[PDB]
Amino acid sequence: ARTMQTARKSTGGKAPHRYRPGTVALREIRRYQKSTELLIRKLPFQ
Amino acid sequence: NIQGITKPAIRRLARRGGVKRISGLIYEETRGVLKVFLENVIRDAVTYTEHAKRKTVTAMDVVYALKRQGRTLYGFGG
Repeated sequence: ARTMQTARKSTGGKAPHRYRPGTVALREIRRYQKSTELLIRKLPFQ
Repeated sequence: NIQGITKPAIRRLARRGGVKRISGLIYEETRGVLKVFLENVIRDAVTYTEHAKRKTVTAMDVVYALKRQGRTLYGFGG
């Protein structure tokens, strides 16, 4: 085999999930623009 | 009292308006604008109650004060 190669040795063969900032904000925009429920609390306002 | 509208309430009002990013000083500035707005409306509302000789401000007085303030509102009377 290559153990007998004395010159010109043949070397061929051997060796949680986070959302991006701004996404939840936009989703909140979509959520409250569809609804009409009051946003400010009732008792602190009173 | 005035601090009863803070943190998420000022955030929720922004989302319905379409705001994405809110600076820290918006919350204090929002309270001041709401304070002046309420002072103006309640003043004209109280004025009608003073003329009507009543100790109770009715829903009409709020509506009529808003009508004079150019803030016509439907739903709470004729």
